[PDB]
Amino acid sequence: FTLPVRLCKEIELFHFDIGPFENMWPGIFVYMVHRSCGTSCFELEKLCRFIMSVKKNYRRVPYHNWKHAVTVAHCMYAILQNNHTLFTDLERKGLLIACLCHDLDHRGFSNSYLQKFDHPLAALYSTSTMEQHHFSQTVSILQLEGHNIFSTLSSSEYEQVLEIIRKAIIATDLALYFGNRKQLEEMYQTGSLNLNNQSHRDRVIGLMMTACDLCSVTKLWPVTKLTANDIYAEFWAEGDEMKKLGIQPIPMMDRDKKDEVPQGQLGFYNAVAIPCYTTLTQILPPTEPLLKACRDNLSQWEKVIRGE
Amino acid sequence: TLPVRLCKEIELFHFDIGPFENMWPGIFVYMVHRSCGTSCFELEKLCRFIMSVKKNYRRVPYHNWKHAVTVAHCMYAILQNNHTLFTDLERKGLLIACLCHDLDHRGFSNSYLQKFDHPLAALYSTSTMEQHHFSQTVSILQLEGHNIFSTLSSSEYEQVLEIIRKAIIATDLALYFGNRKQLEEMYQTGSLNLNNQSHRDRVIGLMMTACDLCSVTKLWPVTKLTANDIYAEFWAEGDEMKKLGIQPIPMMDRDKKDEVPQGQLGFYNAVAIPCYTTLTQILPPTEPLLKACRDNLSQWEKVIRGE
Ligand SMILES: O=C(c1ccc(Oc2nccnc2N2CCOCC2)cc1)c1nc2ccccc2[nH]1
Ligand SMILES: O=C(c1ccc(Oc2nccnc2N2CCOCC2)cc1)c1nc2ccccc2[nH]1
Ligand SMILES: [Zn+2]
Ligand SMILES: [Zn+2]
Ligand SMILES: [Zn+2]
Ligand SMILES: [Zn+2]
Repeated sequence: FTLPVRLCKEIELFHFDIGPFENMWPGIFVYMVHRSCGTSCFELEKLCRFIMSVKKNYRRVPYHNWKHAVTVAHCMYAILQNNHTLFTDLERKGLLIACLCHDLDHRGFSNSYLQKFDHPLAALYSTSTMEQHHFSQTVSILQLEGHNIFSTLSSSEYEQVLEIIRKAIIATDLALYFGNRKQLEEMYQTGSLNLNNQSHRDRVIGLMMTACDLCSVTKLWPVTKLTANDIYAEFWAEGDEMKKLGIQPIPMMDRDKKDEVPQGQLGFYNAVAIPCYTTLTQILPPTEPLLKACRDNLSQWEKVIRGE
Repeated sequence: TLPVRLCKEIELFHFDIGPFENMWPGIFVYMVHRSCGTSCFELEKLCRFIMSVKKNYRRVPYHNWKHAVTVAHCMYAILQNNHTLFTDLERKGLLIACLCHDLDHRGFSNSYLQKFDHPLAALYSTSTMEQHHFSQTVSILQLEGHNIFSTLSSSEYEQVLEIIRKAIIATDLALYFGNRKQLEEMYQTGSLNLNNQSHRDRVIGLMMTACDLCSVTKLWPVTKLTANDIYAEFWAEGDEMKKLGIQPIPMMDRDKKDEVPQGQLGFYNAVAIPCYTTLTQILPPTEPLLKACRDNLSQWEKVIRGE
């Protein structure tokens, strides 16, 4: 498993696409962990066994699948490589893993639908339902024989990296991003923001997770547009299921409103995506290429609205 | 509050603090209050400290009170554009360190002192003047009503005094070469880590070098005029070498003043550009220091040709 010449070069770029060849993705992840963390961070036999078991617990859904897991992990890699001196030894181990596992066992449905349907996970986890489950799955996979990639850490170190991972996976709940960014934006403008404060640090990691999870909007236009087809294929399926409960779904998830997709994306870029990468770039300036691509894609969506 | 123009231009890296000596203390207080906050030091006590520091700098061409306040401003600019990295203690201590870092400088290098057989060279065998600078800082803090860190706990007071000590010692330019080479390797391999204390000390050591040489990052007129003051000290030291029967290096020899352009060219190539290059790699927001340094190198090339 040696990475080809075009891949070694272009994996350093934020807008890299991991390609259609599924069996190279495990190798691509190991390359990223070895460059970001080091070759002696993990026992290689355990890591691959952990990687393949994680792959097995992702589902064949249009968007929230194995490819998305690795794509999110890669965005994080690109953030780590360009802000590398900021992160602790534990963060260098736990963040890439958190990103790989952050949508483990996704059904293809929102937290909202799980509540409406009354799914068992909704009763077990009231807030951030899928996210608490994703972490639960991550812990459950670590406890399989030979899957403890953190076995050489002390007890203290093990509990700390699992907390990092937990908070990071929970932060991928988009309902928490709005409040979190507001705080960060306020902390940055008043100059109170400080990475040596653990709570402030958690918030910045939480924003990084959001930025990685939304990174499809920071790719080149063709990747962004084609990835959009997979996102809506899931939402339209959820809206179909909402109608089967006798509930009118929001326009976002109604396939009968395909025509309004460009306007819906433009609304999302202005209200969510642009603010996320704007604030991230203020806190971490080397992440600007993400913001730059998001603005280029914003311009393309309004180019589609005008009909050109 | 400062006048409107200073408020705006003090945030710029290439800011010059001006000829008005009695505005410099107020410039420093302003910088301290924006980096750290308005409730870090007791103002009356801080002003008393500053004027005692002022009184213990000497009337020499370059290593004077103006140098001290100018170095502190570069550190202020660095801290303001990398505000999230450093703690409250580190911001407090680094500005103060910068202000105190050349305390009681005579206008002579360590090598002259050890070759003259000066008492300080017997006391401090390595980084002679630098160990003296810190020693002077401690003496000023020990005076009645001068301990600006009196609100701190003992634990915190010791931490900031170590920050100040290490930072001042790093301004020994003989330590810079080793420090930069180590940071370059750690940056390339990816092992560089600011949460590692020893690594963090080195980055601060490089920041101190960068602030200390910041005359090369100003606009050309400032950079060129400041060079007259630097060479005035060096030539005076070169005269003292000749007094001892020792032929000084061309750097300190006033007979070879027409080689200055080439001497400066070689300094930028070998010390200054590599310093700010490495600093920009580790802290990208300090990039304007590099650009400006590159621009002044162009000017020195332009002087050598005659253009
Ligand atoms: O805001 C919309 C919206 C917001 C976010 C969406 O998901 C994502 N889009 C781009 C990138 N990433 C997205 N997510 C990925 C999966 O997790 C949630 C965010 C889709 C539509 C939206 N509103 C609409 C109204 C009518 C028709 C279509 C509409 N679309
Ligand atoms: O390299 C020189 C050199 C290097 C550094 C110098 O001092 C500084 N110049 C610019 C900015 N900062 C300087 N220092 C400030 C004080 O501490 C030492 C560095 C001067 C000449 C140098 N070599 C020369 C040979 C002949 C004639 C003149 C020569 N000059
Ligand atoms: Zn998710
Ligand atoms: Zn996700
Ligand atoms: Zn000095
Ligand atoms: Zn100095």
